[PDB]
Amino acid sequence: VVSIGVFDGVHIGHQKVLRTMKEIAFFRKDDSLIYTISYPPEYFLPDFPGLLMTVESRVEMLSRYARTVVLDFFRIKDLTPEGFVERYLSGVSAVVVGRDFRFGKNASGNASFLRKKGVEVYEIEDVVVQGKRVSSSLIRNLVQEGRVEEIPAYLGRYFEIEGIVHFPTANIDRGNEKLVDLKRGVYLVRVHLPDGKKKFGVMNVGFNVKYEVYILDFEGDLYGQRLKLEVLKFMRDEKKFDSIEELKAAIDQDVKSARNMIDDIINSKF
Amino acid sequence: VVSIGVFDGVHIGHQKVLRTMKEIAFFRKDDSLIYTISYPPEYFLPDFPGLLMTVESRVEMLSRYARTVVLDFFRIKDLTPEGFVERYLSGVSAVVVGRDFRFGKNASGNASFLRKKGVEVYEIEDVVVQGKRVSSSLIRNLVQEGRVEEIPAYLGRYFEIEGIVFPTANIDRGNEKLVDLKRGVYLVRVHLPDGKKKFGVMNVGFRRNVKYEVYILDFEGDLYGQRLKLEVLKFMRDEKKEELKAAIDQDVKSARNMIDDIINSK
Repeated sequence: VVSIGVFDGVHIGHQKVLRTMKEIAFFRKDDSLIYTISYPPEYFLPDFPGLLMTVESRVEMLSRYARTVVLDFFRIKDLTPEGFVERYLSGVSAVVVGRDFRFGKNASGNASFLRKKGVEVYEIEDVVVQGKRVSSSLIRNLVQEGRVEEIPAYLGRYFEIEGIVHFPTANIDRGNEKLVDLKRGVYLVRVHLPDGKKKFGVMNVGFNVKYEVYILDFEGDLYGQRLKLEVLKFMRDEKKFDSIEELKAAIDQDVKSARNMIDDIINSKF
Repeated sequence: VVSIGVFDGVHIGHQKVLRTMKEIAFFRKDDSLIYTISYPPEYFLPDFPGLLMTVESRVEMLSRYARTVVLDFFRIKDLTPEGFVERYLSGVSAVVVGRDFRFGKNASGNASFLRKKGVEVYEIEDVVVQGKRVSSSLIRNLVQEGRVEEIPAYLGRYFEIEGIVFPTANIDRGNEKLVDLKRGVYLVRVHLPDGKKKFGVMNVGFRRNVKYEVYILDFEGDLYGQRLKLEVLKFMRDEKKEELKAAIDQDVKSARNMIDDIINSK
């Protein structure tokens, strides 16, 4: 049994597809295989917001479900539908995909084509949350608007900023991939440090976009090391100051606000 | 002189804080006192791995260093820094804590606040092992990854599973939120009552909730409602799929061989 799709973000709609693949595999006493298409066609079209996560990160998540193989979009898009099936689906009796699934030359391949070739296909309906269909597009839009508190309902977890590291803040290099950017401003984040230690931080998003985080209650150099930041809440909009002391006041004020929010989170469990 | 912290696991970094406290006490000609906060703030967050040991077990270990008093997270979380000092640090002239120590509502209290109140604060630097700073978080992650062989370098001893109760002994660790080992099979040293020590093969599996079952080698009068302490020595193999009775004999075989090697290493 095979699942096919981009799966950018591995949101709850994606998880539904993957779980379905696993159930069928179990039912059929068969093995599972995930084909993840590198990029959606929009990635190569005007005004693309960007991926929610790198392909590498996506594959790490998909791999927890089943063996995962990346299909290079730029390549498979030139294959005839027959060519695609001949190269990737021999012996496969069941395919699980989402709605509007397309593949091959001029996107001429679809679920109907796969069925006519002996392959049975389950097209999973999108998950609906608050009257909206869960999609990578919708989540990217939420990121661009800074509505990070609303993301978990669709993504299944908090939106994350991840990269190499490049008051004493830390700049995050997210890599060369085309990724979606947060709305400029100040955010409260949960910092996942290398040791495995977790801290809270104040992250500034400014401008390409630059990601800087001030980690609360932590001291040390993290240069050359990876950091994973869960973006929890939008604190305030970007603000320009015509003075350094005014900036200082602003920072010290953000950290105080952060500590208060953290306290609220802690006391919310009771 | 008072040490303050959570001290979950009493690892080598904690031991450094406590040893320093005792030295300061000696030269100041003071008594020593350890305030151990029941739970860290993270304990209440959904992704908390769990404590390395119960508060009771922790207190028993801390008591080997000095008189130990538990601070109830619930009773101190809403106090102002001023309120905390008034209620817990009356007459205290010195405290020993880790760097970045925080207390009071909104974590507004810190070392600087204490100094302004006339209290001398000795901040203790994190201990570094390999290229990593020792912390309960680091050790908790090793446990989750089943990397039990690497734990002693940070904890100062093997990670332990403690509780009441092929055949096997099912260990009830209590009602506290404790960290769970990576599912699978482990080699453990079993500390039975009466100072007896045996080896065992422990299985960690589900039902959500994690169960701990140990096949104790060379011992038959199973300790029904008795207390057991297991040192987790080695990760043997991952969890697997009626040849269960086959997989077992293979595990025991591996255990016997590992045990023999230890002995041969006089």
